[PDB]
Amino acid sequence: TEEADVLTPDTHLVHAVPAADRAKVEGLSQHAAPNRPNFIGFRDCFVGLM
Amino acid sequence: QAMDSYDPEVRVIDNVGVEDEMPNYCFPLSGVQIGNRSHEVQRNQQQWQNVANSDNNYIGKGNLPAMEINLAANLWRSFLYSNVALYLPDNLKFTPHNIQL
Amino acid sequence: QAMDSYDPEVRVIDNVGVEDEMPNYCFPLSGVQIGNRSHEVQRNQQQWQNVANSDNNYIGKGNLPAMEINLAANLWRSFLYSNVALYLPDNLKFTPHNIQL
Amino acid sequence: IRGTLDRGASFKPYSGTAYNSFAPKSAPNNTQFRQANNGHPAQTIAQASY
Repeated sequence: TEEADVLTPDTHLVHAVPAADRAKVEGLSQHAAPNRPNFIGFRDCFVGLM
Repeated sequence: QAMDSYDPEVRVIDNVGVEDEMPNYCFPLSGVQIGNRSHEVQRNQQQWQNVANSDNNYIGKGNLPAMEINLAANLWRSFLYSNVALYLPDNLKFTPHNIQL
Repeated sequence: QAMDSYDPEVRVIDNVGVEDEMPNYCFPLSGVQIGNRSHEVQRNQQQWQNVANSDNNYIGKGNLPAMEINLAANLWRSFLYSNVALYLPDNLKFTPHNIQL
Repeated sequence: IRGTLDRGASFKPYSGTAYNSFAPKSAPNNTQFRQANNGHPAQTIAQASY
């Protein structure tokens, strides 16, 4: 047994069974889903940069 | 005359991720596993009297037993390993176990 | 105005094979089938004394029970049958069983 | 032009995930929940595959 710095970057809770009292048996029922893809960068022909 | 060329996606990997927002499941050829039999029984007069009208049915208390598999994911992985993994320099590979070479 | 045409891959089959070097698996919605319970017990003083601290856990001794399926293979077959098998001359077909036609 | 850019935390240049993408979106890791409270401390759900 051990403790980990567990986290979730590209995922969120799609189905959260219990609010609080979560760490209980009925909690593992929670499901996850990938976060929507979001691309970011300089516009076409750098429009607006000038 | 058929000039040589390569698949653009192979030369330069464009890992844009995988669209697997929806989970994929495989269900039994039955649509519900058979293992126990019910018994339509009437109440009142007792605790609930048998029906007698034929017995041994099949009802699954709950949802259908299914196995999950990230479809889109596999295809992506199979693509890579077959188009870039097997072509990596011999230095990154290792002879299999118990095999005359 | 939309000239008729056909899918080049249908007219002339280019069976280049299938990239299925990697096996595909579907795992239970649990990540391990539940059927037996463990029991964290202490040694010494005896053969191993119970824990008492709650009981009935779930631990699978071994790997996860999975079902295999050659993904890439299926798609290839489904493609063929649906684009060239159902279009074969009637002479190569046969009326189904017990069906008015 | 030369400089530094910070796409922020809302930057996700891809779909799906990059962490156990084959893991069922319901299957949990080695969690040691609690049995509906009472006098039942801890409870392990996992697998010994070595």
